[PDB]
Amino acid sequence: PFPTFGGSTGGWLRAAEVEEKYAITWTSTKEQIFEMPTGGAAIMRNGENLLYLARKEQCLALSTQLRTFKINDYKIYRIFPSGEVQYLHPKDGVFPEKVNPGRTSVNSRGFSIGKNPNPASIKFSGITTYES
Amino acid sequence: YASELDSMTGTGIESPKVFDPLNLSDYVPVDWARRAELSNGRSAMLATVGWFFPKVFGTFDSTDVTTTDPIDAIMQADPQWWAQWILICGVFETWKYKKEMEGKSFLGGADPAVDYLKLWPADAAAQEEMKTKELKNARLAMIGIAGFAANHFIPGSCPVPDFIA
Amino acid sequence: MAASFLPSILVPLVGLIFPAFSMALFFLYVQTDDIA
Amino acid sequence: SVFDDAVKDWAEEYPQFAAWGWGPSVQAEIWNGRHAMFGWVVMCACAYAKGHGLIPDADQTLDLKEWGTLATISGKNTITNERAIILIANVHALMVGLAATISPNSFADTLLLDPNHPMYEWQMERNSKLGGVMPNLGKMGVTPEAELANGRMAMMGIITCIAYSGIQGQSMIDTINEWVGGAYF
Amino acid sequence: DFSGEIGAANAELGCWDPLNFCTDQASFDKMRYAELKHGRVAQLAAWGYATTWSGARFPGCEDFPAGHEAVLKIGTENLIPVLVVAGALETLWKQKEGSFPGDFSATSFPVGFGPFAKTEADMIDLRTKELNNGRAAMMGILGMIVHEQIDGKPFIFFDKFEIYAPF
Amino acid sequence: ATKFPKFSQALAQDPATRRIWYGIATAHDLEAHDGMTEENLYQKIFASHFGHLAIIFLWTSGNLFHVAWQGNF
Amino acid sequence: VDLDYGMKNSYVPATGGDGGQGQFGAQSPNDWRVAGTSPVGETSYAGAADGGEEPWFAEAISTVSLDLQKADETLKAFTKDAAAFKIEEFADAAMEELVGKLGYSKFLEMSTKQLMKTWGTL
Amino acid sequence: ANFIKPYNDDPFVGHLATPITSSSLTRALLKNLPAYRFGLTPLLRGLEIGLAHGYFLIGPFAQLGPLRNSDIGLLAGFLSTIGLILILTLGLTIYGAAAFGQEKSNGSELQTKKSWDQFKGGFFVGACGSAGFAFICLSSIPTFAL
Amino acid sequence: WRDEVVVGITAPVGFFDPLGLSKGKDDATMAYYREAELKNGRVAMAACLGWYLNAGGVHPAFNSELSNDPLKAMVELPAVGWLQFVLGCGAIEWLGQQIKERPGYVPGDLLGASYWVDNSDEGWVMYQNKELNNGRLAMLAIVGMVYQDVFVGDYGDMMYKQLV
Amino acid sequence: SHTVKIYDTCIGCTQCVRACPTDVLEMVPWDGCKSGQIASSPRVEDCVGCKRCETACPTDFLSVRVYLGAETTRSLGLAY
Ligand code: CLA
Ligand code: CLA
Ligand SMILES: CC(=O)O[C@H]1CC(C)(C)C(=C=C/C(C)=C/C=C/C(C)=C/C=C/C=C(C)/C=C/C=C(\C)C(=O)C[C@@]23O[C@]2(C)C[C@@H](O)CC3(C)C)[C@](C)(O)C1
Ligand SMILES: CC(=O)O[C@H]1CC(C)(C)C(=C=C/C(C)=C/C=C/C(C)=C/C=C/C=C(C)/C=C/C=C(\C)C(=O)C[C@@]23O[C@]2(C)C[C@@H](O)CC3(C)C)[C@](C)(O)C1
Ligand code: KC1
Ligand code: KC1
Ligand SMILES: CC1=C(C#C/C(C)=C/C=C/C(C)=C/C=C/C=C(C)/C=C/C=C(C)/C=C/[C@@]23O[C@]2(C)C[C@@H](O)CC3(C)C)C(C)(C)C[C@H](O)C1
Ligand code: SF4
Ligand code: SF4
Repeated sequence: PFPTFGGSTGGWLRAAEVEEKYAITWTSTKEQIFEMPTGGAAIMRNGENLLYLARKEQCLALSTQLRTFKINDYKIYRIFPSGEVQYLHPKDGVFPEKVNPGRTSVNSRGFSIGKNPNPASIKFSGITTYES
Repeated sequence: YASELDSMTGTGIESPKVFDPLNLSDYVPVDWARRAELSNGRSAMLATVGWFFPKVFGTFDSTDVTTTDPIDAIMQADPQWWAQWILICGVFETWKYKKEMEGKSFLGGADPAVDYLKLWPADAAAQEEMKTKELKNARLAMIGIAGFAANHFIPGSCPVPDFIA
Repeated sequence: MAASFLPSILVPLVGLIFPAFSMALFFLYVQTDDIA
Repeated sequence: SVFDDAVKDWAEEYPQFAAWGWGPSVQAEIWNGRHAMFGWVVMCACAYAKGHGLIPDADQTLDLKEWGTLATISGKNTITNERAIILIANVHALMVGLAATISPNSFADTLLLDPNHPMYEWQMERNSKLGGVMPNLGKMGVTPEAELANGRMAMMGIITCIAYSGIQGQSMIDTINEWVGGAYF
Repeated sequence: DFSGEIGAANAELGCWDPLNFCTDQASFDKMRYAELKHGRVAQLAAWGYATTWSGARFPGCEDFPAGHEAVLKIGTENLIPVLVVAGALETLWKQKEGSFPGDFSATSFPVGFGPFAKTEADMIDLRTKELNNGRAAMMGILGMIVHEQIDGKPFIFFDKFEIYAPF
Repeated sequence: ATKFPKFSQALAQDPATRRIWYGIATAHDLEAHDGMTEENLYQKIFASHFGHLAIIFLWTSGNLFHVAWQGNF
Repeated sequence: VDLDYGMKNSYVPATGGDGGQGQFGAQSPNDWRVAGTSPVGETSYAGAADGGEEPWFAEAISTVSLDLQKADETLKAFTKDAAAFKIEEFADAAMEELVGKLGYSKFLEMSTKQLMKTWGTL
Repeated sequence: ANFIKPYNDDPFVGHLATPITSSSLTRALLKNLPAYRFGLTPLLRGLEIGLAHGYFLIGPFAQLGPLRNSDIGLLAGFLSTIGLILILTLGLTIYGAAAFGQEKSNGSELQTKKSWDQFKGGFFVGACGSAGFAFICLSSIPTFAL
Repeated sequence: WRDEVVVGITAPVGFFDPLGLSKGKDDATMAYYREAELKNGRVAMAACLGWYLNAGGVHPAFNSELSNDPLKAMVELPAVGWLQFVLGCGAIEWLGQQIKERPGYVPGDLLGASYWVDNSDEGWVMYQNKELNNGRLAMLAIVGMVYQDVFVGDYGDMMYKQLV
Repeated sequence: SHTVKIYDTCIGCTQCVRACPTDVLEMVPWDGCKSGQIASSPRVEDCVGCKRCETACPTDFLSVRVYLGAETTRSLGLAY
């Protein structure tokens, strides 16, 4: 289910084999040319498409481009060398820009940015002002 | 001494039991030691012949090396000869390596690495006799080349016939 | 032996041997995965 | 004893080096003793060759246009022929030693205790056996004990020769000659 | 008879016969007999040419020219005995029926693989060496004669061989 | 703290050549090092000051030695 | 398939200036520092591909893939809590009705009242 | 018709099969070089590589070094080559230490500490011996005149 | 082999073996024949180009001291140059034999173009034919030029110089 | 990994989330503002530190703050 692509020198390197790799799948309703983030143009297949990339940012750039094609079913995974997979995006089946019940807020501080403590007040504690 | 020496060729009649007074076989493994004994001994056989061959039978017809002294001939010989001699020895060593990789032997095994006159018999006892003869003449030639060298550097150290000293 | 020989003795040790060994040691230390 | 405490404390202060056998180890004692014995041979040869004038043009200096600035001692004053010759002989020995350090064979006594070398266990066993103040008179001939004892004797002799030459205000060659009853000069 | 015989160029080419001179086994056997005979004669010829041309004469003939001039200057009475000896030999060698061409072990006087060979591989290797040296020597005598009749040095880089014989 | 620099976990885990550079550039910023206390900071500074004074006296001794040995004073 | 496989890395978060390991882990659990290429017949590292007669390009051979079945299964495994939340708020069998009637991705995408509407049909 | 295609029929790997990377000449050469050739011991790989390099390394030193116009120029070139080989051997040694650690190697593959030590020793011997061989060869250059 | 090979068969003469030197030859023998035809043709093409350059006077090596006559420059070249030429070609030949052992090797295809294209493609067959025909012409041309230089004394152009 | 904090001046405009190139941020329910949502950064392991989110934020001062810290492969944006 690979798109029609003649190859490039911009693809993944040894890291994809030994550290981590990324995959993006999506469904197209016709054969259409798109821009590979790694350089050059590829032809989407009618139906399911799968593409491997070195970085998550490359997958998200491609997904941003897919949105201009009216394609919103893309899924982004991370694959480890052992073959374990992580489903990354959209994490809960809903795009992060659309508020969703069941998400919990992470990393909020209940005050305006001007109320962080003074550095001299936490010297030698090992913490930063934004984490305390 | 090592235990494997018991099942090895090298004991004879002049020394029917394993001769290793210094127990040098605790340090040099027997396979390496025997390969090196044969290497040094074969080189010493050739050396013992070449020590006197040009003096007794004449040199070739060249002026490159005018002396018949075995030692003073070294620096007189052209370095192109020495480079090609090193090269041919390297060719020999490569042949030995390749033959041993092919399951052949230059250490008295079954299939000879080098036997161009077709003299290796198919009998284990006859092969044992041949191996004993080669090793005896190898040790004798090592002794002889050492003696020639000693008498040359230090006259009288070894009873070498003065005409081939 | 005389002290007048010391430059030609010491300069190659200070300017070639010492930097090479120091650089090799620092390389080995920075490549070590568990130092403590 | 002070010896065990000393070695242990040195290892605790320099663990990375102590791993390879560097420092006050049995391995270093063995290797430095071997070198001291060979060096007694070389020093005696130098004394004998100086006494009999067997080194050609010993007091003549090397040509600057031939060997260049590397052969200079101060300005354009060049090293003598004798010193260059002694250096070259020791360089022969040093090239042998570098070949042995860099490319040991499998049954060889390596310079450092490398866990991956096939001699590591034998080396550790031998080094554990050697130790003590008096040489083992039970063990003689070509044995590690005798080798260690003679290496110690050679290093002691080097120290005593340097010290005696210093006290007498004479050269080390002069001491070597006067210790063999003036057999060289 | 084909690539499984003695003298094949190699395994891939096999019996190298661009002119299709070998079709059945009978033609190949006749051709191999002729080839082995020519190679033996040419080995002897190259030996003798190199020997005489290098200034070496048998007692009695210390004045005769060395190369092919020895067939124009030496009188018939000295050339004839070679024919007599060769004829005596032609009537003597007898091919063992059932063996390879050039196997003359059926000869009256004893001939064959003596202590030289024990195994079949040894005999095959010895035969291949005889045949290969025969082919090389055929080329060699041809080249010697051509280069003598062209410029006078049958050996193109030197004039005479200066043999080393210690004994 | 398992790799160089042992004073910074954040740097020791960087997988790039940056880890080396920053280690060198942060070695003397003892206040920022992992697990530093005030007392240890003052003690390490005291010892480093002894080292610096040793360097100064070595430099002066060397100037004196080179003039004495090789100069025309 | 373990879900914390990414988190079980060797990255030890620092006490300051470090966001730590987030939802999936700060880094891969696999040590990227492996050997360079190797001669014919040998492997550079544990799971390395055998480059056959061209070991110098051995690293250009892929041993990491994503087959569609693994994709669907890890999609379900990683979003099991979100689906559990959606059924908890819309309200076992009901989830099997919804996720087969319209789909699993659509079930994630819809709303509890909308699913209360599609549950009206049977 | 198309002399370029994705390497390993994988469009998304960062490599292309071109005549330079995938010709029969390139493949035969690379598979036969001692760094890759099947069946060599690590020591023999190191030895062959050292033999190849030390022979040519003497040339620049002999012909262009400071003492090139002295009559000991060849000897100085050989000494310079030996010094370069020592520098390279130090590089190989510390590389192996970094890349493989100091633990006992579990295998005989070249990319292991024990095998890399064998390879480094073979390289040192091959390079120094090859520099010496080139010194001998340069001591007497044949004109090739009959 | 005759019902398998398409490269080398071209217009005017089609398949050209009047002497019947290909009948009853095995596939290995005909592969040898094609490899030899190609190698002789390629060497002859290179020889023709080099001869033309030398004859024209464009031989700037050795301070252009060598004779414009290629057969004289052949002997004025020192021995070591010929030794290098022969040994370098020998090394290339060794590598070529290694290539030849490989499965699916197409006789004369050192580049291994079979990894990308085959004779089912028309243009590739056509370009192979261009190579082969120019090789045949260059073999004839090098023989003819050597004749004209040896027996007729003239080492240059005797066909088109007479026009202009 | 970088640190990304959301302060309570967030008006839930979702612009930082749309700006993020590596999907670090997401909108979560919250009763602190009129829009009924606040930004969140649950996936800081993938934050590269580009600060596009800060460029997108309309409040004064910023409601999303990126503090750069310990570098990883992911935060350095390495394809190798
Ligand atoms: C130890 C071996 C050895 C070495 C290093 C030398 C070295 C030398 N020889 Mg001496 N020589 C030797 C043995 C040796 N020789 C032997 C065995 C003979 C009798 C054939 C001679 C007879 C001889 C004569 C007449 C002359 C020399 C001369 C010289 C000098 C010039 C080189 C030369 O032309 O010699 C030629 C050397 C040979 C022909 C040696 C034979 C070649 C070997 C032994 C063949 C072995 C191959 C074997 C069958 C297969 C290997 C099996 C397996 C390992 C693969 C040079 C110093 C010349 C000189 O200047 O003297 C003053 C000279 O005129 N040599
Ligand atoms: C970068 C340009 C450059 C070049 C070409 C040179 C060249 C030279 N320098 Mg100089 N020099 C330079 C910059 C340069 N220098 C700089 C920046 C400094 C510091 C200020 C110096 C300071 C200096 C000093 C003090 C000396 C020199 C000397 C020399 C000479 C000897 C050097 C030598 O033997 O190296 C050895 C070279 C090598 C070991 C290898 C060379 C590279 C090889 C040939 C590349 C091969 C690649 C191959 C073709 C690829 C494909 C091969 C195949 C497998 C496909 C040589 C003429 C010495 C001299 O006496 O001059 C007359 C000398 O004493 N230089
Ligand atoms: C006074 C007193 O007390 O004594 C005196 C006596 C004496 C003699 C004066 C003195 C001396 C010197 C000594 C002891 C000299 C001993 C010399 C000795 C023992 C010399 C062997 C040479 C072997 C050769 C040349 C082999 C070539 C064989 C070759 C080239 C081969 O190819 C090997 C071969 O196997 C294969 C590979 C393949 C086969 O198909 C073919 C063969 C079979 C050939 C002393 C020291 O002064 C003491
Ligand atoms: C009673 C009993 O048992 O008897 C037994 C004993 C024994 C000994 C065991 C047996 C045997 C074996 C025998 C008879 C072996 C004899 C072999 C022989 C006589 C072999 C010639 C080779 C010449 C060649 C290959 C080519 C040369 C020349 C070539 C290739 C040239 O180009 C010529 C040349 O001039 C030029 C043109 C150009 C120069 O630039 C080069 C040179 C100079 C070279 C037998 C058969 O078993 C019989
Ligand atoms: C059809 C293919 C072709 C080849 C393969 C070829 C080869 C050579 N030509 Mg010829 N030639 C033409 C065609 C070809 N030439 C044409 C169409 C014309 C009319 C313009 C023409 C005229 C001249 C003139 C006046 C001279 C000449 C020469 C050479 C010589 C040196 C080559 C070089 O170095 O450029 C080599 C053998 C010179 C010469 O013979 O010097 C002794 C010389 O003076 N040519
Ligand atoms: C391995 C690297 C390498 C070096 C460093 C090198 C160097 C020189 N080459 Mg060589 N060369 C090859 C490789 C190398 N060459 C190979 C693989 C081949 C076979 C394709 C080859 C062929 C020829 C031919 C035909 C000639 C030739 C020459 C010279 C000469 C010029 C200076 C001079 O000698 O004046 C210098 C020293 C000419 C010559 O030696 O003329 C007497 C000459 O005619 N070469
Ligand atoms: C007891 C112990 C104490 C201790 C101690 C004391 C005094 C220790 C004594 C140490 C001192 C006495 C150790 C000298 C060795 C002699 C050297 C190695 C000789 C090398 C000689 C060799 C390497 C060199 C040879 C050459 O040079 C020669 C000869 C000629 C040249 O041509 C060739 C060569 C290069 C080969 C502590 C540590 C203070 C505290 C602890 O708590 C208790
Ligand atoms: S800094 Fe960049 S990568 Fe990080 S959260 Fe903001 S927009 Fe996303
Ligand atoms: S952090 Fe800023 S950009 Fe993001 S939702 Fe809040 S106000 Fe909007």
